[PDB]
Amino acid sequence: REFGNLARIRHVISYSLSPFEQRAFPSYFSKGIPNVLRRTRERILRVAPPFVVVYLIYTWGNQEFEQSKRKNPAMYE
Amino acid sequence: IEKERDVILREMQENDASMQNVVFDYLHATAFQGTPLAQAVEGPSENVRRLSRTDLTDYLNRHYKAPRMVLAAAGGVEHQQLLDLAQKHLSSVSRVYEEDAVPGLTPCRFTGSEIRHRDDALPLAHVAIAVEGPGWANPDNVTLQVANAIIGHYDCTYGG
Repeated sequence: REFGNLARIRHVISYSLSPFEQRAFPSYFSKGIPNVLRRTRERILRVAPPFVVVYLIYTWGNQEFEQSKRKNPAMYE
Repeated sequence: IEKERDVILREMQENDASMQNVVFDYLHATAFQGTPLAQAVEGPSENVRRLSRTDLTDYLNRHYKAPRMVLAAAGGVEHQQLLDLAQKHLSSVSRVYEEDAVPGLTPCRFTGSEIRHRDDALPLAHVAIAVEGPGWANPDNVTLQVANAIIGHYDCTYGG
């Protein structure tokens, strides 16, 4: 339940420093930009095609609604 | 050299069998990392395996100079006799670095840090928490020893 009897971990060594001794933003841009680009490249082909077909359906529906509100020139008489 | 290489290998195995020495070595490593105080007295097993007689003789001819040696005697010893015997035997021990390059003892950077060797099969847990001390030459060692005497020591053997 609490800390102490959660998991069984053996032979694992963890290394940590002080927050007051290490930087809060260590290479925030020079490493942040490639990481964000890599994450976007990894998960861009699962979200963008549904959102683009949403955009296409939205434009098609608005356009054909405007065309349905348009006057058909078949009723000249 | 080879027989003792096996001997230190066995003794390091028995040393990691002991548990508080492991924690003191870990505390020294994580408190003085990047500095010559991180490494233990025994050194790593790969160094134990690869260093040879030439490196030992270089260490002997570098760090065993006369100005770094104290012949200390205590008990039923006469100072004049000790001085005469030192002049007889310990005279001109090395006195020469053979390269005119005296090694300087640079300060060691203390970094606040944390090392965890989790192994849940062990029966008890050893935890050491320390901060940076003043050093030998500081007069605050007396006050810090008074504080350490106030906090103290305890084990299950005590009948207090």
